[PDB]
Amino acid sequence: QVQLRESGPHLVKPSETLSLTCNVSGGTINRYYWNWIRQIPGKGLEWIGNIYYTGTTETNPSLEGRPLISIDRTTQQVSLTLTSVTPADTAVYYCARTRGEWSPDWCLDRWGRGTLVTVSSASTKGPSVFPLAPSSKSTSGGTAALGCLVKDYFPEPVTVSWNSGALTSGVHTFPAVLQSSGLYSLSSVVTVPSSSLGTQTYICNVNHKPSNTKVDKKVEPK
Amino acid sequence: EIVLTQSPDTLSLSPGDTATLSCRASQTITNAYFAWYQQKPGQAPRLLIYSTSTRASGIPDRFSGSGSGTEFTLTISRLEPEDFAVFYCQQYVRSPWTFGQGTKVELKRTVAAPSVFIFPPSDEQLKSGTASVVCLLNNFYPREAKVQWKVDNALQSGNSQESVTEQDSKDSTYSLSSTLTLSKADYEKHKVYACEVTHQGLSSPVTKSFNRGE
Amino acid sequence: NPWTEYMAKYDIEEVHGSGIRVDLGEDAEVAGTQYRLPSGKCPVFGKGIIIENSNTAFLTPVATGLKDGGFAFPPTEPLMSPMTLDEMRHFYKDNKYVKNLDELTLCSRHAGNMIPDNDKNSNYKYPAVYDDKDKKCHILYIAAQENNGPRYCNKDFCFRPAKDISFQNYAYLSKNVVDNWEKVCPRKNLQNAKFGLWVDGNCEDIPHVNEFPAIDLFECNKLVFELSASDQPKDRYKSHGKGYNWGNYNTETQKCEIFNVKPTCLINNAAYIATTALSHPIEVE
Repeated sequence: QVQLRESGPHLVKPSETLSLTCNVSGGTINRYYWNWIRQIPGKGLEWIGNIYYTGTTETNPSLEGRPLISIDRTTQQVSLTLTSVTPADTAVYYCARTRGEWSPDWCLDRWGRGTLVTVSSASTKGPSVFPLAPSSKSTSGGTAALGCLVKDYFPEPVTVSWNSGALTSGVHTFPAVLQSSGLYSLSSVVTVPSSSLGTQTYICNVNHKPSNTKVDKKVEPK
Repeated sequence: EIVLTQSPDTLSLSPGDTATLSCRASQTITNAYFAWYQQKPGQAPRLLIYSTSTRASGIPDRFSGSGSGTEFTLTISRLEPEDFAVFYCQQYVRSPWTFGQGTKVELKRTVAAPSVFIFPPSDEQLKSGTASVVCLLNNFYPREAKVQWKVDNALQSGNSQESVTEQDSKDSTYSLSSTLTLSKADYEKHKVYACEVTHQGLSSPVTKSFNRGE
Repeated sequence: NPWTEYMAKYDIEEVHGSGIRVDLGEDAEVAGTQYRLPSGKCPVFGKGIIIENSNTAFLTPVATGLKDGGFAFPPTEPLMSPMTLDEMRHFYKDNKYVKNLDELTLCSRHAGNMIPDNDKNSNYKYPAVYDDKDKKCHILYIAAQENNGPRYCNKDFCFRPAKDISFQNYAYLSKNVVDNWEKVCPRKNLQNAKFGLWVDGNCEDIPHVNEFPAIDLFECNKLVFELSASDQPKDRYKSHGKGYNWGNYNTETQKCEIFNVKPTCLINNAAYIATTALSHPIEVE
């Protein structure tokens, strides 16, 4: 079962070069065409370029010849080299594989998970997790609402889990907001039985890849 | 490049209904090189049909594609909750390969009023010179909602932001989070912090408020 | 039939007379052992060998001292392969006819003068591949074109012949490449033209064809090459040029009409390009 996975930076400065890698595992790279697909928030999906294991590549002229695609057969990793990057290049990049070699099978039936890449002159900043403590103003009878606020981080993305993945039911992790300060703020909440507040420990685990920061915060009633 | 235009942009259909999605092309497209995709939030697109009619591996026969020339349509026979997602069309006749802007297919369900919660700023954040108040709307439908902040009954403007989750995988509801941010200096000058919510699931607006440390 | 002279070069069973996809139309003995040998009389434009179980180009010199080498000639002193066009003509400066001969014929003859493994009187002549971007002549030590079967190539050399944009400037040459191939061998695809059969004083459509989808002229040539005559499965196997060596590519409908009967006339359809397995996958006239 062929698994495709992208790897690359989350923050790249404007006018720099964006280098991404697609590690193809579980299947051969032969007889298949390997693509780079990008969807910008605000637009749809966009095709960047192709590569066959022979070395042949085709790119999208809209990108103005900036993208360069290469393939390493020994390591079975497909690379994307995008030069003269611009904030407009900020998007989620996928590597997708065609159903087969011949033209009717050029539909993309294999996809990676996608990796977010932000292009900006802003610097990376770690998050500050604050507890959304339960209170009489957050407890509706027998149910209590709690959370933790991930504030003032840059760039995206951030992922939040509760009790190391043990607590999943009732959890809601909202999309981030770009504050006027240029940083991102995110909130994650969960509804729990109101009686367990004084006897159960709830910890939100905030993970921030761009800064390599993992922070665990114990939310306590107050 | 070949331009693909999809319609409608949005759909609210209950499970068991039939969804018809259309895709128009700027120039004729050979049947062998047209495909449809499904994308769920936080996930990459998944191939549904290729060659305009050939169903991808493991795709239920509820999905059926058709078309010729510049007209192509995708049909989902009997929608069920696992089908609701965003759908894209694609052409690979002439490079560059192009996609449609997509169609969002929402799951129509019964109206549910939001459960409103309000969280005061944490003592930890206050020590940093900032105070954030978070208002939570939980498990409501439809998505349309309105939150108004009132500090000492003064409607607030320009100092709050909100975001909405996707449709929940269990009850197909939405949740909204709104954060009001002030400097601790501004926060300490006032007493009453209230979150007012209006939604068609509520007979009248609901307001959850608290006094600063009281 | 007025097309007789014009369509002669498209009688691939006559001008070429051997396999195209795999060319092993002759046999020769080297040091008492009989080996198979490419014998096609026409250059195979765009043909190359893909090594699927190694990151090695098939024009890399064979290993000397295995998977790190290719199908090309071992290094030698004086060096014989790879040799540029300019190097070849100064290497044979004394000979009169080397001035006359073109790139491909000279490359084929240069490979034929290589004594195979010190056998002075062997019929064997190494095949050659000529690159027109680097103007280099590559003598192939390994004349084999395909070894790809589930027996021991499902999970690893394992290689296959194919047309690729990478092989765009290549020309596969056997020892028998004639010096007048420019006049009796197909090289270019015919624009606004379609192959047909001349019956009862009229040029009719090919009576029966296999229609395959093809996104461009290159893919149709690649399909025709794949289905073309081969001298290997996957004297009993020798095709002698018989095969699906011709295709009519409909650009508008994106169809590649492949047939196994030698065409004898042309039809003027602006939506069609006439291609053969020997033809260059891109060039047109």
